[PDB]
Amino acid sequence: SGFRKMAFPSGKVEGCMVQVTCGTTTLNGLWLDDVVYCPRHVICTSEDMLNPNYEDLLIRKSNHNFLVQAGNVQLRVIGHSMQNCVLKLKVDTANPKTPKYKFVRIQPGQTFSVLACYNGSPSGVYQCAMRPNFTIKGSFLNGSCGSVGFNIDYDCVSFCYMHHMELPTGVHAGTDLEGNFYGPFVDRQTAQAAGTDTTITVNVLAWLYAAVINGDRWFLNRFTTTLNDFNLVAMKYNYEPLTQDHVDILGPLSAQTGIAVLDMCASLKELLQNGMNGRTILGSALLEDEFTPFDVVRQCSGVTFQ
Amino acid sequence: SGFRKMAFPSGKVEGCMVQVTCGTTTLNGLWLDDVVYCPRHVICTSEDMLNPNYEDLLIRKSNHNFLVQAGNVQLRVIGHSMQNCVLKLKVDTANPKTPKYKFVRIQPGQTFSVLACYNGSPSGVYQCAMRPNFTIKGSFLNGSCGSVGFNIDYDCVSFCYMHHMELPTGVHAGTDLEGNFYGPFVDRQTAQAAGTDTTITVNVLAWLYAAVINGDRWFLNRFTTTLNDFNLVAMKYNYEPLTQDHVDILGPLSAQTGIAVLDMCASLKELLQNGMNGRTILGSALLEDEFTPFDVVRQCSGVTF
Ligand SMILES: CC[C@H]1CN(c2cncc3ccccc23)C(=O)[C@@]12CN(S(=O)(=O)CC1(C#N)CC1)Cc1ccc(Cl)cc12
Ligand SMILES: CC[C@H]1CN(c2cncc3ccccc23)C(=O)[C@@]12CN(S(=O)(=O)CC1(C#N)CC1)Cc1ccc(Cl)cc12
Ligand SMILES: [Cl-]
Repeated sequence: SGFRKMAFPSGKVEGCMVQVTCGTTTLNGLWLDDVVYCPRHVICTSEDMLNPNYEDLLIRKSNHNFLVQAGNVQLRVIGHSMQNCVLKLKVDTANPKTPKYKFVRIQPGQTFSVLACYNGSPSGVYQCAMRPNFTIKGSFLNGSCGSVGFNIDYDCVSFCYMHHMELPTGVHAGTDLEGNFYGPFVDRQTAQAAGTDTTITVNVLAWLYAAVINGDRWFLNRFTTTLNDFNLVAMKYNYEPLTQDHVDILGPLSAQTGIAVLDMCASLKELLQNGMNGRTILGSALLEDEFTPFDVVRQCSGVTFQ
Repeated sequence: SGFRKMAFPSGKVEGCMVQVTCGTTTLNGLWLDDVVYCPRHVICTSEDMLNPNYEDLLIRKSNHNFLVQAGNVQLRVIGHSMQNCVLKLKVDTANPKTPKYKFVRIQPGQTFSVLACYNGSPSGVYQCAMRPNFTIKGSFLNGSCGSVGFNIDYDCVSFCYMHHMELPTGVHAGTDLEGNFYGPFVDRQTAQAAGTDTTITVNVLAWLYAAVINGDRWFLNRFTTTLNDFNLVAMKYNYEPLTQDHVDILGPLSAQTGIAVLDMCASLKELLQNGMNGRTILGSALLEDEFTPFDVVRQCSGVTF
């Protein structure tokens, strides 16, 4: 029993974190095999960030201008290249701790673990979600760029995020491991702001199913709804539209609890209208949206507390 | 910016988890040097759990009755002993991944990371606190016994909890690594319940400081209070009494924000008496009490391991 915001064990990723230095800038890098991946903005000054010409800044750099430190060992850079917004530094040593891995680009609503790092040293691990506005609500200080997000379904690490920037509202932006930003963001200090964010409806429904599995049903009601009427109501509370894909994805949680997806949608419509009236759901007074259907199945018992 | 429930990196602990089997029971063990630590209830059957005589059950066991598996390797047990509610299995191989470590017993209000494990394989990591009633609000299913809680200081892992049991209210109970239970619990299938819990006041104050550091200031006010008047309010809302030690501990946060501890106590008093009025603090509609003053300082400073 119980339900917590649970991150994947970070050991496989800790063994890949290194420090990358270029001039007076130091940030984190991810060392997989003989390549170190890091944000290309490591080659910029503060002044460069207004209108950086990355190709022009990079052509003036040699391999020996990049210092890579893994623990207390200095790695030798033997090649460099830029791929989108990521710098790839070829090193003379393959990481002996390289786990089995993949690079995966995720969609809004998907969750992942973040291993926050400073100076190539891991400091903490936490769970987060890619928001519908393509930002993440992380916890990152200056020096955390290059920290990565990942999932570890089975013994394979799927890297999905590399940290690049903090927006004026205190939320965060970054790229996949091929250097493509999530969202319309750029690694340039422009007028960039997070777009209006919305609640991840499919995740709130998954978390309501988690509460039922854990033994709570106070929020259920005798009503159902059509998908269209549910969406008309949801959008009035800044909730994302629920699609037929989301209904299909909720199928196994619907079967384990005996509550049809549209029946759970009617419960969510009522909670949006009434609030909780002094009650909590899984120890929260707000409707939680950073647990996916997959996360609930991963954590919860396969047996409902009826 | 940002404030999350953050756990310590779990790698040093992952390298210590093993599976321990005795008969038809399988649970997790902690392998440090040549000893594997696990709950002594691994030697019990379902019927034995009803009223176990652990010394009598243990004397009938040989070393070869314990199967220890580390990854895909079978470790050979060469000795066994009991220390309080923990079984110590001496093995023929020292763990090559043993980190620098200590066994520490924590006090209520202190937080730690839990590495949830099943069949000797780590599944997830989360943060929690030792409640004033000595239970933890964990997330554990059957097979999680032997999972451990810990903190890290530089390169040293301080192991503080080993999981043993789930109570009827869905909360959890366990021991330190010397096998002493936190709370008035016993390792037997008998009627046991979590006592009435209280809110960890010093931790709520620490989290209010974290909200100020992050830009949430709406709850601040011009008022102050005495420690005695604050405690008269706190007792009425099932909050733990705030001591001069707690005030001293909040000093490094009181100086970094310019808000005196008793000034923040006056904000907490008004929050208790009036509520949040539709507002949230760090994305929460409840007053969060599972961040210690040290956790706030560490997350707002970037301490590494
Ligand atoms: C090039 C250095 C990075 C570092 N950084 C940060 C990353 N994570 C956490 C941080 C927390 C504190 C301060 C910096 C943080 C960034 O946002 C920087 C620096 N900033 S900044 O200082 O204006 C950012 C900010 C605002 N608004 C003050 C928060 C411009 C910029 C523009 C594009 C990109 Cl891709 C990165 C960056
Ligand atoms: C001997 C097996 C352990 C396993 N366990 C569990 C540990 N964590 C999470 C679990 C979640 C699901 C079921 C078991 C859980 C326990 O609480 C057991 C089994 N239980 S029980 O099944 O009656 C407990 C319960 C209640 N109330 C139904 C939850 C008796 C008992 C008594 C003393 C001790 Cl030290 C341990 C235990
Ligand atoms: Cl995805």
